[PDB]
Amino acid sequence: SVMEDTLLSVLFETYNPKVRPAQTVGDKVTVRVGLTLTNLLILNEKIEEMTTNVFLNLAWTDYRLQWDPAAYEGIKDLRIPSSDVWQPDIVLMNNNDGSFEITLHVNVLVQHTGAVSWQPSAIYRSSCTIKVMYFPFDWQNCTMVFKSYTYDTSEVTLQHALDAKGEREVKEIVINKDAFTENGQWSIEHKPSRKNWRSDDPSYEDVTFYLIIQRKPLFYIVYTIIPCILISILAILVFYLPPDAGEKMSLSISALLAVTVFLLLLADKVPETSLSVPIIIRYLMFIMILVAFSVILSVVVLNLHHRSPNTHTMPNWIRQIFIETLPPFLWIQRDLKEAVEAIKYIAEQLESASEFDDLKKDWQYVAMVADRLFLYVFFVICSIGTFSIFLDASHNVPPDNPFA
Amino acid sequence: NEEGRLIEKLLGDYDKRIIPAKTLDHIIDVTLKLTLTNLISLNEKEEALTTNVWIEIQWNDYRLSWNTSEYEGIDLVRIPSELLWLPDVVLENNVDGQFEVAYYANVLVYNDGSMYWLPPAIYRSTCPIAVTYFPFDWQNCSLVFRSQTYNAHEVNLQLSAEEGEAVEWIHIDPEDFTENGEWTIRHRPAKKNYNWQLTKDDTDFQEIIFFLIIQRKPLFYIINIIAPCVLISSLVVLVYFLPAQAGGQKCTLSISVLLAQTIFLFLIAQKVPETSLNVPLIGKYLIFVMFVSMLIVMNCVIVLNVSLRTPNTHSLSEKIKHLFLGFLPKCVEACNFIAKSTKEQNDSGSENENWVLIGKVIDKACFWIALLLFSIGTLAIFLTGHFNQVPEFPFPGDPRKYVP
Amino acid sequence: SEHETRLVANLLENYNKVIRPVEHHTHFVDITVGLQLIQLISVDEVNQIVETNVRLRQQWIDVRLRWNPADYGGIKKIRLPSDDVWLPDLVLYNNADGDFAIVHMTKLLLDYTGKIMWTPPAIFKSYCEIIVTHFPFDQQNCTMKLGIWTYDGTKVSISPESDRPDLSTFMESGEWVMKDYRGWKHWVYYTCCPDTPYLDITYHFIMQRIPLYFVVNVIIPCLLFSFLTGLVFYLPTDSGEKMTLSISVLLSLTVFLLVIVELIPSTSSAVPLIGKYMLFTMIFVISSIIITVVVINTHHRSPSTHTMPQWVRKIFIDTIPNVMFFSTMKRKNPDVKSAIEGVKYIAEHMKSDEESSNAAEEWKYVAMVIDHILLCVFMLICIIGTVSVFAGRLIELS
Amino acid sequence: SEHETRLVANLLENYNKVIRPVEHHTHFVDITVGLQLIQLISVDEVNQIVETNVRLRQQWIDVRLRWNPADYGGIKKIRLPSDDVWLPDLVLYNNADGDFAIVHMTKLLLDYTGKIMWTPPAIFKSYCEIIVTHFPFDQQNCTMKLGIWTYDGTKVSISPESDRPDLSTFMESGEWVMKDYRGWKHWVYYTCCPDTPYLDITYHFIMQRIPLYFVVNVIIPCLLFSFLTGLVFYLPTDSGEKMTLSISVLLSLTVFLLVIVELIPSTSSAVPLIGKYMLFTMIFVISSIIITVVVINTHHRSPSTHTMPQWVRKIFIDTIPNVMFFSTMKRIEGVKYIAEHMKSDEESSNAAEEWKYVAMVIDHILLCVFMLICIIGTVSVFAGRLIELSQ
Amino acid sequence: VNEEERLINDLLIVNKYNKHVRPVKHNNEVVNIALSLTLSNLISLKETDETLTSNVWMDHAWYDHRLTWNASEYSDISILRLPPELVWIPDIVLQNNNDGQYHVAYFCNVLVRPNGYVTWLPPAIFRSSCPINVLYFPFDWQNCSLKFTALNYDANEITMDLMTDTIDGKDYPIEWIIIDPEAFTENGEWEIIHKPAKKNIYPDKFPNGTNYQDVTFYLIIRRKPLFYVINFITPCVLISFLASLAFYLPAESGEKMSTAISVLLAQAVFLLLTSQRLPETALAVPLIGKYLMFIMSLVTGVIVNCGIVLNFHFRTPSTHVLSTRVKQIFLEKLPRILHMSEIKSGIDSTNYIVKQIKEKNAYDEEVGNWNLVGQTIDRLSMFIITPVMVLGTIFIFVMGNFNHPPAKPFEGDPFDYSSDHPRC
Repeated sequence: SVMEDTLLSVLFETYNPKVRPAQTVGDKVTVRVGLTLTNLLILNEKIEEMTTNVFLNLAWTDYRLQWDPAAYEGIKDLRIPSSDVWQPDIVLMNNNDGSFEITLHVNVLVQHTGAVSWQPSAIYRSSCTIKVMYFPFDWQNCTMVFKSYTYDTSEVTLQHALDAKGEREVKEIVINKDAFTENGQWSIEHKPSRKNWRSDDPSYEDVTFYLIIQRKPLFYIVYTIIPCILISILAILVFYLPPDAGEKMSLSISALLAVTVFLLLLADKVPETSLSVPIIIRYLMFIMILVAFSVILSVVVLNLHHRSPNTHTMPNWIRQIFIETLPPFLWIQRDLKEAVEAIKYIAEQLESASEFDDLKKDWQYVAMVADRLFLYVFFVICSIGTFSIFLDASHNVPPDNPFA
Repeated sequence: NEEGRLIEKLLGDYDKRIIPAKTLDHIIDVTLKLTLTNLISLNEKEEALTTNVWIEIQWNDYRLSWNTSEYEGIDLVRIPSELLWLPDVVLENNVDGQFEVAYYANVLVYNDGSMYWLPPAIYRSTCPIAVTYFPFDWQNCSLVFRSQTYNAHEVNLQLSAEEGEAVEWIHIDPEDFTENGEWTIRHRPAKKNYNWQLTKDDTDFQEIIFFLIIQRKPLFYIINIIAPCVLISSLVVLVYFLPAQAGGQKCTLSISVLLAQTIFLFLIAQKVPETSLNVPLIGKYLIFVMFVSMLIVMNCVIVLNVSLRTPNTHSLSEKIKHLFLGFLPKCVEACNFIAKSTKEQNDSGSENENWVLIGKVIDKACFWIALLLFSIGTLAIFLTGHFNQVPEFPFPGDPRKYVP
Repeated sequence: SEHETRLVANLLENYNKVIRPVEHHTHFVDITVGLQLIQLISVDEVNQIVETNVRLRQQWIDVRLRWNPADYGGIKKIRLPSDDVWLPDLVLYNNADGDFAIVHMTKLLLDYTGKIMWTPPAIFKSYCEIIVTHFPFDQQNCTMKLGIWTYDGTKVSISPESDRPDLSTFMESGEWVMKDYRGWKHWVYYTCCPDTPYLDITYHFIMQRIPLYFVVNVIIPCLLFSFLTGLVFYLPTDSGEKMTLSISVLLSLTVFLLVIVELIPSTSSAVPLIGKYMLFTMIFVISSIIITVVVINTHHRSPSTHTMPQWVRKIFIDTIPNVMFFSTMKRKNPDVKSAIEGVKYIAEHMKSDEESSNAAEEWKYVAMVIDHILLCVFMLICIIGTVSVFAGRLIELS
Repeated sequence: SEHETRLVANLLENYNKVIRPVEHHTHFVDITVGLQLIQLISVDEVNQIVETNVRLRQQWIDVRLRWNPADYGGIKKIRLPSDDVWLPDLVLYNNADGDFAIVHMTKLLLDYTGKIMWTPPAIFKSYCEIIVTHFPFDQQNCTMKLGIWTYDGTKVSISPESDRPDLSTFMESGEWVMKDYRGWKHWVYYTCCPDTPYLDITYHFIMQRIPLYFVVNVIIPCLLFSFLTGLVFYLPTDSGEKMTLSISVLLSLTVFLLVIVELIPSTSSAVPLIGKYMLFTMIFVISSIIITVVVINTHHRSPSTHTMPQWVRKIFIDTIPNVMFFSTMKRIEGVKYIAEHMKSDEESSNAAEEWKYVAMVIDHILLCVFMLICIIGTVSVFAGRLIELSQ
Repeated sequence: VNEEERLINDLLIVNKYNKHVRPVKHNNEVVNIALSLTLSNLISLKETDETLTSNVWMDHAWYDHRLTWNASEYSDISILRLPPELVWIPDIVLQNNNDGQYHVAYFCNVLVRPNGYVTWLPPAIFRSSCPINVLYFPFDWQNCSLKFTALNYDANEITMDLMTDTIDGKDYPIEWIIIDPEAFTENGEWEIIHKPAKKNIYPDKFPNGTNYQDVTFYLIIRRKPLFYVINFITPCVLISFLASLAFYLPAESGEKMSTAISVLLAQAVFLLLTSQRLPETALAVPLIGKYLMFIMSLVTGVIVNCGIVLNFHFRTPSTHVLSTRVKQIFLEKLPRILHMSEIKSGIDSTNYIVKQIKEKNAYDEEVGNWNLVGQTIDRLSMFIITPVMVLGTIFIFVMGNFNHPPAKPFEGDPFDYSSDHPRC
């Protein structure tokens, strides 16, 4: 028979995996914990839930799992099923769903010195509060806390994992260059690891892995930012159409309808968090308010254009403001006597028609000057608002120090 | 504790794989009772009724009996259900693979071998949706309980009797029961049913059926879908008062009402079931209002064509003019050339005015027909929906109410 | 340690997990039960199901699981798998979709006196009635009811660990505010046996929803649509877009109804305030469209077909425009004789055209005055309707 | 009773579950396999998954599980857990998403002669090819391929219970009608081992989709849009609502495309009849809008810019109105300057009237040909499949 | 009686067959494990979550010296069947998978020969994670891999290799996913092209680690774009072509802006559909996405040009003054280069009427000149916008259609992995 069987029989004759391997009563088991991220699957904002694939490198020491390789066939290391040896219940405390424990339950590796190393892989779904203020140009400080669910600091002591050689502590999330698919929407700016045991409860101790992830907003830029910019361009264009065309409303209210459609599109993907309003939602609301004000001002322009002297009278202040002052500043400037008296009546009617047309043209001139003023004001305010919003969005750089 | 020795004596020679029949040709009564804790949902997309129910199962076992005088007066012992025989009473008509109960609670045993089990369960039973009067409809579907691994020669399912009368109902708690918010429990009958096609030796010969007559509350559908669509379809009758001119906006209004109805169709298509046996009542109303809108669009096109006719394009016959104007009981020759041109344009304008008057007459004639058609159709459809009520008796052929 | 293995082997030598851990069967196990919340997972109104993350502090005394520490090297506290010792069957009575009882079965702490302390985690999908009347400013009272399922009083009695559930480690939900949280213990007696009380513990939470999200994403577009609905009366009927603006803002509201359906819960228990405001906006748009249909019809009313009645003209010409001070309202040969006849004919034709245009202008003036009056009326109606819908709940909050 | 416990203990004292139940290892176990369909759960065409509720009647003979009934008080038939006896490795070969074999593991009936009948329920998610060529009037032929996964011929033989699956307990699915159902037994031989046949059973169901749901939800709005886009040409060009009506029915078709994408399967194997009709309606609307633009431009041709061709006048002034019987269409110095300008305006307006008459004639003939095109297209799309269904 | 029970009792009970012990004579030896894959049916490739769901029969083959028996002694028993719960098996695990499956789905019985050769064919349903190259959507091709490792044992204990098939007395390594031609059913949206298989050894990691070697099965799957062409591409292209006809509508009809803005609304609806049917990866803009952005910006430019034309059309002498240069260049170049087609009071009132007629005639001739300017600038705008629009909407989909996977499945390997031409 292979001596591995006899070695297992010798080791597990009185072994019990229900008890921590404290050789002396009141001792502690030093457990080193490290993480290896294989593939950051997703970060769902509608649930505030991060789903990832991890390897949980654990290292501890059992005094019972000792043997001399000289007495056997040079067996320096051994592979044991994970259900036979003692195991600390190191779980993810902040898991969103009920999956506290690992998934695969790989075999453990035991050296002859008693050191036990374990690398089980698991799909973990944690929960991180999402800063929804700068969505989608934001960065997320997600957190994965690992600690023994049952054992406290008087029974185990959590440390950091070591490198490929036993010289230094990693103090960060190990990433394998092989077998790592980069997520198409997130960039790992910082991946530190720390211990943040609290002060009010001395029994608490845990190892926390932080993921500073920056989102690449190209999808939302293509599908939401550019159409909103185009609708803003159309809203500015509304004030350049002549009032007699009859398409000012048919353009402005249709731009509003397009904004409504874009908001319907955005309602599926934006986070449900009510703590703050996303900057994309603020930009959409700003565009919608601008389009509504464009509708209001185009209504005012059409009303001024369709006025007539038999329905409205020109006040002094309108004549002073919209004729004399603003157009210079806006570069806008400019028995047969029965038949005889019948011809005289025709001439009188022509005179009255010309006076009526002159007053109507004055009203139309006022409408045109007000339309140009509204065009310039709208262009300035839209450019300033969009520039300020995008300048605030572009300055949301994640901090240099990850607080490790 | 005497329960220790009592359990050790009872379960010392107990085999859970054996029916508790004392002798050959002995049939054990398995009395059933339901308790609907709360009605979770009825998802009509897959036609599944999700309920939360406590199932009381009582039977007799000759093995688990003891003289209470020998022990210290103990007369009621709780045993985990995994260690005892069960009748395997399961819900046959499930939409998922979940047949058994959801908790497997402890089961109480008495001196005389009486055994009382109360497991809770979450059942996603099947529920064939009658979509004839959606959403004002009422659903009649049931939960079927049968012994999965036993026939009528071994077990005898029957409804439990408490005070000498059979409990032929569901018996929801009057106080500790919250309404579903979209369904009202009208009738809750229960009966033992035989297939009468299979033999008594078949396991499917007998069953216990708990019906659930549930009436849907149409409040949400009325507020968010029905009433706005009714208002939109009522708007299209206003089109006959708009003038038949360039700025009339008749066809624009009608086609935009049709577009709103199409958007409402998109909204409705996400809610209605896909049984295809019958057309939903809301779907019938939507098809009716779409057909009415199409007819009104056709009428608007005809009216615009009539009112915009010209002597240069068509000829106004004397028959049509009589029908639509009598049957409504409801160096000097330049001046001569100018005069004759004015006279001929006046004549053409007069004939155009006659065509416009014909258009007004046909508008006033068709408006009443369209209004009557729309109002009668809407009132008939919704009165048919309202008159659809739960029958007075749970079964039309029986005079009992099946109500405690 | 070998001491701990010896202790476990001696403790679990003759232990029976089925048997209730009491000295005498007439007595009962005093189980201290407390609940500590961790995070509010979700709240669903269409199913009235609230999913929470909890830890169940369950403490009791097992007389069989005791030892002398000085006989085992001074060991006082150990950890044991929960599948080896007797476990109370604490069940959520109002469970909806989740597990009725504890299913994870983590290890538990055992002292040398037998004090079993157990802290299993759970995800409770509790069923609590959702009052949707004041949505989204609503205030939900959600309860979780824990009870011993098989046993009753004088066999297994539960008591609250503290008057309130522990929320020290409760992270912020981000959508709800914990106004209050309490836990009560109910005795329920049955007429069959008055000396067998049935014990349960109900933990109730008062959650006030943070309304910023629904205000920004739903209330603001509806308010904007309602404000723009009344604007159409200032648009003159000479422009052909008077109907276009109204029906297009109606189409915009219809499109936003999809967002409303996809965002607000779909319940028929009561109409929420969101639904009331949406229906008010829809009826406001419909009434504005009917009114502007009337205005357009009375704008193109031909003088020949209809003559202007004296009463309406009198009112709309010389009384109403004077009231509105803020508005700028206006208050010898055959050929020779044939040529003469033609000149006379064109003169009288111009006279008739002037008369008809003046009557049409009177109709336009009446339509414009009606437009101004109904613009003011509809703006006031919109403002007071929004105030009447929301200010009651806004005052009730403060 | 104690007799049944004693019998079960005696039967299972020396029983070995991992051993095939034969007297000699050269023999085989004759297993009678039948299927009954409780209900048709769902059919998914975008992934070709048919979810069904299926109860499997598996019968065989175990020579080890036999007893003399008179020795045990006359008991003849007992019930045993399926985890205590040898079980066949019946696997759905074309399983897609569900479990490959029986999971529930209910009890089974055991006779005194050794016969074992086992009736486990299961949910089968079959992967059968879906033909969407004739959607929604399509006919789907879905197969379930049961087989012994590990053992083969001359070790475990599998034979059908009946030539057809049993539908006595079958519930009507509502969306489908079970037109036909049958089962066949296949032997498959391999070149490496030609003396060891591999046995399987394929149950094929021919099902017909009830088309009322897709006719109401999809076909009627498409017909309405086609009729409206055909009727748009009767609207006179004088009103400025022609292009608005055309592009508005275009927008209604565009937003109904949302419903079409939501409802119809997203399968790229072939274009369904729904897709063909939707594409036909789209081309219809596009062409109607294009010629609406053409006739609107030809209505506003000024005589100062364009001149009337002789062939246009000959066609749309003389010949076409003659055969258009249905339509009622007709077949001192200053004053001198004013008269001359009036004459110029009159002749210009007469030329504009000629252009408008040409546009109106084009509109009438186009309305007729578009109604004919709509009718012919609808008939050619649907009547062939309707005739195939009627036969 | 049956000899199989005696053989099983001798093999597993008498010899005390330890399930958890690797089958080697000495611990320094290595167990050779041969793997193969048989893709029964590709379930789906959901690009929204970047998940490939597939149905594969995994074939494992190895040796076990503890399962050897003398066939002639035990009544000539050739093949033996044994459940996995009693025999040592290599736990080959799909390392990359978005679901937490990590294992086969059925654990069928393994087959043992008298020489110790053990084979195993457990079916499995795998939900793997592969990134979606959305660059050429919907005419794209995906490269989705299944990466099977052995995390239980290191490379110094077991070694994974591709299973070899003997043809004409020569051993050929199966370097492809086996597909049964008469049993496999082609997916309704995808087609398999190359399906290569490889064994990867990473030299930068030590053999004693668990990540030294792995076996990767690739799938170069081409999406059939017929559905997206019928439902998404052609209607959008037709709407874009309709947008050009806004330049053919005269300004006299009040619908010039309406058709363009409603075309933009339809394109927004198509944008909503495209965003609803695409992932949120930001590696590159999809082909349909960039085409939609280009056509939307071009439609916006068309709307701007129509607004400019309408502004030029309604200009009047009372508001704007035409310059000599503008009308000169327009009306002298553009149509040529585009081939465009009591008595005293009575006489005083008479001459006043004549003067008014002259003034209004000059007014309407200026309006006509403005209308001609609008028409010719509209013609120039059409002759500019239409060809660039049609050329762009042809070029984008031509470049999309020309996207085909390379003939060689890998970048440099000239082997052209296929079942028709095995290696060595």
